[PDB]
Amino acid sequence: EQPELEARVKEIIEVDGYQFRDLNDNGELDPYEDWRLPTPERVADLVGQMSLVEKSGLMLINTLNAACDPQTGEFGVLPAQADNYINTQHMHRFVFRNVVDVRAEGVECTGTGTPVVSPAEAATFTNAVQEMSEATRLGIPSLFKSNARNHIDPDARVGINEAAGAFSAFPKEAGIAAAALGEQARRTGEATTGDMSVVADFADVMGEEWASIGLRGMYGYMADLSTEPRWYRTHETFTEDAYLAAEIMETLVQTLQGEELTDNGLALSPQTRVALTLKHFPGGGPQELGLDPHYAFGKAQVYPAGRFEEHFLPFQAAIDAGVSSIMPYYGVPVDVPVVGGEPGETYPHTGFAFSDSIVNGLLRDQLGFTGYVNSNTGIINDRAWGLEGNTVPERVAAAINGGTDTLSGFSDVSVITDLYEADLISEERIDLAAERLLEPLFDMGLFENPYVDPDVATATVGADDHRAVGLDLQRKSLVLLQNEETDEGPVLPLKEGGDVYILGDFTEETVESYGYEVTNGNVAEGEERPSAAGSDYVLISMTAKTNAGDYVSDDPSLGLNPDHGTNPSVIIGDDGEPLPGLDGQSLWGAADVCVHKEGHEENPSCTDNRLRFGGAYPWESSILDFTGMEAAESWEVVPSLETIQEVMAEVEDPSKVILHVYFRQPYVLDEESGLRDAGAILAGFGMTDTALMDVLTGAYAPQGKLPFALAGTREAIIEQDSDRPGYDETEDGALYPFGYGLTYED
Ligand SMILES: [Zn+2]
Ligand SMILES: [Zn+2]
Ligand SMILES: [Zn+2]
Ligand SMILES: [Zn+2]
Ligand SMILES: [Zn+2]
Ligand SMILES: [Zn+2]
Ligand SMILES: [Zn+2]
Ligand SMILES: [Zn+2]
Ligand SMILES: [Zn+2]
Ligand SMILES: [Zn+2]
Ligand SMILES: [Zn+2]
Ligand SMILES: [Zn+2]
Ligand SMILES: [Zn+2]
Ligand SMILES: [Zn+2]
Repeated sequence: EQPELEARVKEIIEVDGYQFRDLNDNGELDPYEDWRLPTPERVADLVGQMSLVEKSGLMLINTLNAACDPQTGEFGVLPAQADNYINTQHMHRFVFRNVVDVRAEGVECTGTGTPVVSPAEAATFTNAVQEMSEATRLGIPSLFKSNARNHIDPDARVGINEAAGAFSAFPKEAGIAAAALGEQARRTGEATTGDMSVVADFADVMGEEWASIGLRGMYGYMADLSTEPRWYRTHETFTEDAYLAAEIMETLVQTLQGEELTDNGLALSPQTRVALTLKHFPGGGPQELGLDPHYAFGKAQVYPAGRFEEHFLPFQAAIDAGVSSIMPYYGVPVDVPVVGGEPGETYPHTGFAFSDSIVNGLLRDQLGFTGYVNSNTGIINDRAWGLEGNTVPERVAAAINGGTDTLSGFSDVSVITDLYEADLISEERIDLAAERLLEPLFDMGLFENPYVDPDVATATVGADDHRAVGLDLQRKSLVLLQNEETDEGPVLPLKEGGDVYILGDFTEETVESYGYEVTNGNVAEGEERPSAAGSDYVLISMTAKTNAGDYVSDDPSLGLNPDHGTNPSVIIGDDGEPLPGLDGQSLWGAADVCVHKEGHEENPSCTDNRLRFGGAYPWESSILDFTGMEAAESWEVVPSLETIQEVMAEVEDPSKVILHVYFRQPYVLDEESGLRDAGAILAGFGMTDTALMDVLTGAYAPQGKLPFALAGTREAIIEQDSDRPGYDETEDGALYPFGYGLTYED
């Protein structure tokens, strides 16, 4: 019965043979401090005791990184704006964005940048914040959220962490789904919804580790579906399939949040290791032409196969399991029938984050949701699609009244009060937000004990057993797409010994240690590449990435160059008039406010410039084939297809070539490229070379299955339905279907 308490500022008081934390220092025990009451009473006691500014401070969530003092050499101390946020803005929600790792030899505090922090330093920092948060008048604790931390960067495989001090490395989201499908297939012969014991294994490690540093919240995971392969965010999606996606969100929510649901229907208890903020509701996947609504040319989400409801299925599974919070997306649902509405009705052509239809209607009224909504970061001011002319206060008001409870990237309470004083937001609405936002903190036990032992984080983050679990999923995520049968047998597994030529991110000594003489075809562009003739095997680690850093919306060379074509997207506004740039006939940069200059500001800045969040030049977003990407402006194939093609010809039989492809997006192995001529082709999703060599040499056999289908032609890419998985409705069809994957047979 008696909860474990820890108080660092306020004092512990006894009542009825029990201890409680006197958070408001009034000397006696308030209901909101009485852990014996149900949470609805503790919230009501607390909301009533709260000033309006304090209640408004709960509607703010912004970055609060750990810092280092350049004068003590101590890492993981409070940053500068910490005092402000907690004591002045009364914030209690932050995003923690330091890399947690063991710092290199010789790394000092630069006073600038975001320092890498150790597990014990990170927890010392979050503890420091909780101690400050406890010094507040009422003493409300803080909650930290963060983006994913346990996934390998398939672009930085050399520095994958194989030691303690860093979060255990697992494959990317899709690789986890690849492992779950392959583990189901291995056990049953079916590859449909997956074997979620994999997902629970991963999520159980992520939970212990995140919790051990006092990071009890997540911006994620992503429930978006990779139904549109030209979307650049497919690298953070688990699958294209809504059903597998739904089973994964369920398991994630159960594992990370717990299976004990409150009366309010939320998986929130003191054993809740990480409360999820699932994103991006009601599904961010079906982007028209794959263009992302971070950008003015990409505001549109279209549903040609009428799958709006499938895309939010994973969200309903997570809601039903009790997901704590939801973040909407900022794309615009184009001509989408209202769920549960009367015939002919469609959702407003406004960004989801501003539609009461979507965040109050669909989310809370049609689906079960009973938690709080967290907005996206950096969208209110510059990306309130369908509200171009509105002022910034009008936009914040729209999102708030539309159902958003806390504002991401916001750290000035004045904003909320200014809108309340301007009568665009009721104090009733504020109180509602405050009740939704305090509920998890009570239920998670942060009002009794919000601290962590930093010595224990050291022993937890990247423990040997956690890393082993990570490495298990790494090996199970590898999908073997092609394995030629030669006269002497199948290309994989490799024979013992031999001369190996490597191209791409490969750790030579790791490959060498499996018993191979290795030649390294990786040379600085000045130096000369050794030839691959006479190699017994060729290992190529390839991917594709965008170099669109040069895009500018209003330059007639790029964004406004008629030679680049027109934006086919059409979004008819509220009024019956097309949105600027989105009439179907406009130049690509035409939708950027720096062009149409709509809004209460005369000289706005380009919102799309540099394409900083990712994605190709919009006129190049369908170039997903490797021959096309080689020749494109904003696409780079790594290593160059020129070099890979030179190499596959220096070698006698292209059957000795083994391609390890990171399909960051569903890239197309076009016939012209010649890659299909490789003897073996694998889709990798983030693994160490130990994991890769373990499979390639036959210590373990491949068993992953594709969590999304791959096309063989660019036409299939243009024709597929942005909201529909696979390529079966296209004239060329799939190269490999969803759920495909070979294994060895001896
Ligand atoms: Zn009593
Ligand atoms: Zn009290
Ligand atoms: Zn406060
Ligand atoms: Zn189920
Ligand atoms: Zn202010
Ligand atoms: Zn101790
Ligand atoms: Zn453990
Ligand atoms: Zn060597
Ligand atoms: Zn030799
Ligand atoms: Zn051009
Ligand atoms: Zn051959
Ligand atoms: Zn060829
Ligand atoms: Zn054709
Ligand atoms: Zn599709």
